Amino acid sequence: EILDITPCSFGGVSVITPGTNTSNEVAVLYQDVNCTEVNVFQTRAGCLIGAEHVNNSYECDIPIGAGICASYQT
Amino acid sequence: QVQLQQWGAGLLKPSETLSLSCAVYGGSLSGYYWSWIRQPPGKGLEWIGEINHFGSTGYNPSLKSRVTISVDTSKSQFSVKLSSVTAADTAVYYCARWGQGTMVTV
Amino acid sequence: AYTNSFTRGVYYPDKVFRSSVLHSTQDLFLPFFSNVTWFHNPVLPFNDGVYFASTEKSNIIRGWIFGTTLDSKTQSLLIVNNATNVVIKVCEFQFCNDPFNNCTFEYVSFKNLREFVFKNYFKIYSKHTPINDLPQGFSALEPLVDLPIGINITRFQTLLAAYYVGYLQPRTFLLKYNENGTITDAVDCALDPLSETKCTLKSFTVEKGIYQTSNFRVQPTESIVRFPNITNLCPFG
Amino acid sequence: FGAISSVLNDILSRLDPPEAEVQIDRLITGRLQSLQTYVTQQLIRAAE
Amino acid sequence: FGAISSVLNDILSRLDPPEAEVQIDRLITGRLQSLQTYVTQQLIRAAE
Amino acid sequence: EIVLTQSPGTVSLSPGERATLSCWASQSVSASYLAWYQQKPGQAPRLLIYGASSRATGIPDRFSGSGSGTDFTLTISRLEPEDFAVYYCQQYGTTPRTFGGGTKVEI
Amino acid sequence: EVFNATRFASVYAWNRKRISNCVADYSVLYNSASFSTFKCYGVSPTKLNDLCFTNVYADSFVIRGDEVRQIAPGQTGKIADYNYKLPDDFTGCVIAWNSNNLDSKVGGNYNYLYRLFRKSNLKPFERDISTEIYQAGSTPCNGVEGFNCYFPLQSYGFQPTNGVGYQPYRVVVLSFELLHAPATVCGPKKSTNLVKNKCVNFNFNGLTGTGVLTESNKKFLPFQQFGRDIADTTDAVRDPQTL
Amino acid sequence: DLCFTNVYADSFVIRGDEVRQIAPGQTGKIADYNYKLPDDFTGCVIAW
Ligand SMILES: *[C@@H]1O[C@H](CO)[C@@H](O)[C@H](O)[C@H]1NC(C)=O
Repeated sequence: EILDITPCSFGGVSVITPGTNTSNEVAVLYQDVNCTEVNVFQTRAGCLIGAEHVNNSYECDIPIGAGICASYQT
Repeated sequence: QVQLQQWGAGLLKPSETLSLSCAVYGGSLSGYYWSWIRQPPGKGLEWIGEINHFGSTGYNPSLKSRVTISVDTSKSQFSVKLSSVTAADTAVYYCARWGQGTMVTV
Repeated sequence: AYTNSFTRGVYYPDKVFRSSVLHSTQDLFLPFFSNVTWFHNPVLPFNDGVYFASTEKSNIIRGWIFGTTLDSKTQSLLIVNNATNVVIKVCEFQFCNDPFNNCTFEYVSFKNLREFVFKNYFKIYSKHTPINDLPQGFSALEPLVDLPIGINITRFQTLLAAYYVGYLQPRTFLLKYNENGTITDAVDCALDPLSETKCTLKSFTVEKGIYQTSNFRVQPTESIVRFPNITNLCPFG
Repeated sequence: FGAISSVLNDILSRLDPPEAEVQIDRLITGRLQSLQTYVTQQLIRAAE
Repeated sequence: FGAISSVLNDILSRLDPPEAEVQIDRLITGRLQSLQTYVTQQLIRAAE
Repeated sequence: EIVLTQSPGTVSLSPGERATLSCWASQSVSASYLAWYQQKPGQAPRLLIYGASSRATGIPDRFSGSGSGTDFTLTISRLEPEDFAVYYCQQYGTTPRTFGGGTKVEI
Repeated sequence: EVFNATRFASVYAWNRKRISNCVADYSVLYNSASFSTFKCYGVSPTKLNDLCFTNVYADSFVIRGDEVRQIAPGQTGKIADYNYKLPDDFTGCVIAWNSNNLDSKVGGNYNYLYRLFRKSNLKPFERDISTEIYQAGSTPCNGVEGFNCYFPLQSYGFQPTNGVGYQPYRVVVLSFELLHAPATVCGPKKSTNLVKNKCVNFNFNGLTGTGVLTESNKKFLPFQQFGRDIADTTDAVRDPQTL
Repeated sequence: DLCFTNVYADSFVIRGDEVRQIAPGQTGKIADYNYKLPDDFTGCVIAW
């Protein structure tokens, strides 16, 4: 049996946030994973938690990656 | 120098108790293991009890719950207290780590 | 019972004076918003250290006893206050079930929130505030006493009407000494991602943006051993 | 980098704690320097 | 940086010289690295 | 429970002859837990061999012990005029330390 | 007293005498070559009574002569593994000297033991006076001492005729801790008066440094010993002799 | 779980009294005239 070896998933964690002077609700980015090994969105840049994907389009308030940007709004 | 003098023996009525004396000279009873050895007339030796120097002590099954051995570091003396004596307990008790022997008649 | 430990459980980790500076450190503390036991007698462990806090209206609380066996067969620490001074000693007493020798050391000196923190060697941290259940807010516990016994202690029962029990853990905090030189606010580092961020920037305010704080890593679920294919038996037998 | 081995576990496994950590100090100073060279080149190659 | 303390005056006050050089050298090579990192940063930012 | 079987019960021998005392245990005695005692008539027990191979301190070299497991064997290569006494072996491989019945060395 | 003490305990049952509120000179501990072993590790042996510490421990016992090697920072060996272990960051000195002239019965001392069995080596400054029989084998060692049940506690045989490598040595180790709390002992160096506004060399309760001394308006808190700076460097100190 | 370069297995039969005599430092007719075991012998003997 010829067995491939992959160093299993691991990545940096980043916190999305609007300014503290505005709110406390925050979102977490997990960098490049399926995120079934961690209301949940999936990017070509990583896994996003705590934010809602929206079909709409707007200017980039906070960059994420691959053209996805996050913002705080109704 | 090194001598172990036994005392406390004698004739005893059945079911009574006894307390052995074993005066040691030149030895540190609390620092070396001590045991008491009996021998009924015409028999071999029978180990009854032994006391570890640190304080641990054990008794043979024939004397279990009836014998109690302790030491007076204040006098460096070995003691062997037996209770509920009987005819079969008649034996010559010499204390060793040997002593001179102490005949017990009961 | 249970209650939510809002923000209490802080204390000067040493006597060093500071001023208007956010300092990051690491010691035992009561993690924010933990389940504290609510009482109305029994004996509880002391695996690391208790955040003890009692509301006091009739001064019924009188002390505590700490140790492993909580009787003879070893020593244990005692705190008593009897109307005249605080009395402390480390003897092996004939402990009763809940009353209200061979020892080396002894010391003798519901709005009343007599708060206390005990950690191990042995320390004593407290605070006394006017109050009016457990209130939210903030308050720094000042050190009171260091006691040099080094006794193996795993368990305690109080010596008495209510009080709460916490439990300390090795987290890392961010403490804000004030201008006067006082802890006025602190933030847990591991409570939540927002908190995790604040420690990274060493601040209490975060401009809208992105911040990388920690590293995700799948921990290996287990260690699995593979032994090679056996060779052949030779005339040993 | 003058340590007994490139594998960290090996140093952890083979050598005693009070002695092994001397070897680890070599690896840290070794690698940690290497990043600085890497990072520094990146900055210059970035400002380029 | 691995020496037994961070205060240069302390490490002297507690040791006579001959093994102090074992300790102090650990600081020197530590801090001395820390500058040139800072300087190089400043140089790089200087050009920008 | 370890009962030491000494044989023979009596032995008559002349000086200079080799005297062998046999000591068998009802169970195998680990690590040669066998001690030899020689008891002169009207005299206290006197240790001869410890561990079945180590002779006591000051005991003559004529004394010798042998055997392993369920066999212990005491040898007196050259009999002595004061060697005609009772020899009792003691096994201490179990908590119930037990001794043998004793073998009498006759003339 | 602790040095001229008539008696010592075992290595496993090693005394831990706490020391506080002293004026230590150590001067008698330099000239007196009576200590065949004197190896300061935390600090320079010469420079002690010029320094001082929050608290100091006097651990005392008597061991075999060769074992003086075993008591070293991170040293390995049975006594070190089963009887007394030093801290890796040992802060102090070790004092040991021969005790054949005292610790020797003419027939040999049995008085001093050592625990040669333990399933887990002690932590530094750990002290396990446990007396229970050690299970040597894998059998349930149920109160029967002997085969597979060996006694961990073994005594030194200290006869005057033994070799020096086996000769009894009296040993006392001092451990220090230079911490934040006020020191309890400081060496004999008489203080002087306060001076203001001058670049001077100072040394407060052992804390050393140079600069200018000024009164401050700093509102310490009644317990607060002193402050520091954002560089983790000293900012202000309180006179011991004046708040 | 370990292993050496080579293993040497001997075989013979003795009398029961001779079983004691195969051990490091043993003295006996077997120990001196038939088969001796050196002091620092890495191995052991099996008899039944
Ligand atoms: C030393 O004497 C002064 C003046 O009496 C006193 O204030 C001080 O408390 C004494 N010692 C210390 C360091 O407390």
